[PDB]
Amino acid sequence: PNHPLWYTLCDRYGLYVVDEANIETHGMVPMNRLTDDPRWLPAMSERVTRMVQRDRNHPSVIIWSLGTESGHGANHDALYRWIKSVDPSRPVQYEGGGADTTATDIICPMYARVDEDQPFPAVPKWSIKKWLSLPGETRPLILCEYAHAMGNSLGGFAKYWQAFRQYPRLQGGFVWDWVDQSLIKYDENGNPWSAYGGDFGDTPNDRQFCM
Amino acid sequence: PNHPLWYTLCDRYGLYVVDEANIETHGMVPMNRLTDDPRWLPAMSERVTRMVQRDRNHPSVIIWSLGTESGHGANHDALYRWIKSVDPSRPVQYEGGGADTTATDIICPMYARVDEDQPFPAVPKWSIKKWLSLPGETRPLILCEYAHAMGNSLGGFAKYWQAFRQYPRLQGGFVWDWVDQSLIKYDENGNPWSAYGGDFGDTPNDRQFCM
Ligand code: NA
Ligand code: NA
Ligand code: NA
Ligand code: NA
Repeated sequence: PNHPLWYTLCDRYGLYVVDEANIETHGMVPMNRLTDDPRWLPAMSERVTRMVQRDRNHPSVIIWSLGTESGHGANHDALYRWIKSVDPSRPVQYEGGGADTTATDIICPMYARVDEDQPFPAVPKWSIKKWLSLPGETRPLILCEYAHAMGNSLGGFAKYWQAFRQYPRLQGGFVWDWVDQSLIKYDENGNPWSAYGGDFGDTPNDRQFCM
Repeated sequence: PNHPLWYTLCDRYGLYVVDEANIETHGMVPMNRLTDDPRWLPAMSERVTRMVQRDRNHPSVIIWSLGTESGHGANHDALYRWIKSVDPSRPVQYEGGGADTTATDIICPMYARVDEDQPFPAVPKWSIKKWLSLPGETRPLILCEYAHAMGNSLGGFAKYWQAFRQYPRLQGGFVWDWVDQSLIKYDENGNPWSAYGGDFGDTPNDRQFCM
């Protein structure tokens, strides 16, 4: 959840907002070790419920998210239903566990490609055009992350937009991401420069991957 | 419906057969002028019902067809239901009126392309990949006619098969068609040659379009 003024500004300027719970457990092995554990349900519930209670009157918020990169666990299913029960006005999405689980109203993959399948075990990223028509599938598809804009990037961006426009149920996506997470450091002359992972002595670090 | 031996040979050699009623009213304006007319329902019904009564014990027949190129009339809907009621063991398909009407269990377009839409008014031919995931659509897609093999042709044939293999609900199609409808004529020396429309003084005619 963002600084509260963010939603007021999106209300007034007009942007659609996905409001997302402060839950990510990417580094767990496997990713759902905590989110499938009922012992972590109370901590998770407060991150979801206290978000909804704060932001539910903002028109700009059109979709709730259960967080990111936390696999798919029983705690997600419980909290998905809680939101559906408490606020039927907004769809609930969540990408973990393969982007099309029982805890999401929207097929919301990250970096699924337009035409090319990436058939990973358990969590495949299907071609977005293919994903829509898998046997029994009827949901809209909106990528929660695509077109990773790291450095000299956005090659192939036009391919996404051609597909978005051609397929009714391909309803867009959210670029990753808006702003480089570089930080200003100063050299011996007091001149500013842009720093990334490791430039503060931080170790282990993931270098430029924050930009 | 074919010569009765055809089905016996398909049973024994092993080919899946679409058995099709002898109904085509292509030259009508509009195409459904007769098939929407209850006056033509008795004549159409006999073409459907007597086919089923004749061929329903052949294992090679896996799908019934209501005919071809006769638009979509109320008579098709009546006869679709008649088959569903009398023989539940076989799907019913019919292409007329846009390939995805209430008179067909299978989306069965003719010459719909792989990636390119042809948005004709009333009866568009969508890209087959796009067609599958149109809002609310759930049926399999099997082209009743595709890859028109006229003369030096079948360009782009590989494109269909890549898509057939990638998409579960794209379950193939029927090439148009098997054999040139050319006829034998003879020159002054008795040498045979291949003839097409117009070569018999037949007029109006559609020339080489029979091959
Ligand atoms: Na779209
Ligand atoms: Na990053
Ligand atoms: Na297929
Ligand atoms: Na022809």
